[PDB]
Amino acid sequence: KNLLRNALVSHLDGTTPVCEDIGRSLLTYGRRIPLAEWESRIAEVDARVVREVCSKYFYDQCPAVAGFGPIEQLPDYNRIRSGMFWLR
Amino acid sequence: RQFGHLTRVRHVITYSLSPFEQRAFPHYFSKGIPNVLRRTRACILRVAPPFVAFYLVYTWGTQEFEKSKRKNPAAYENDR
Repeated sequence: KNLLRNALVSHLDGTTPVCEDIGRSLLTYGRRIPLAEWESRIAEVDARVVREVCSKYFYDQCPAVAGFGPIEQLPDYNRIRSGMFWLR
Repeated sequence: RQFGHLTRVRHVITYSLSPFEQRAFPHYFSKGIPNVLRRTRACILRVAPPFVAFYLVYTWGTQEFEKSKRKNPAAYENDR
């Protein structure tokens, strides 16, 4: 959370990042989101939320993989897909 | 001998797909039975004729064994 808290305030420093944030926000989110609203959603997140959300998007899901270079060792997709869930 | 130390491969691209995303038996009877037949036509001429020749020698040899087992007309005939 604190890394992300610091990331938001670090990024919106100078005019160009804030002007980007506005222009992007209105195209994507529809409105500009205040830093207080962001903080409300960060403070909302605790350990259970991270687990419920990470497990939702990652656990037992086929991932899109892209390899470029000396990639003879790059694991087989079945082995990567086997790694996308656990032994449990 | 490990993944990473096998050999030098360059400029190749391998497109793959997740087994959950794709089918297990894609066009099995559709494309397969012709491919199976093609493979059979390729090999048959090399593979079969020795086994045919075995079958000929087999049946003949068993036939000729049964002929030789049985009686013969020169066994004391025209000889009282």
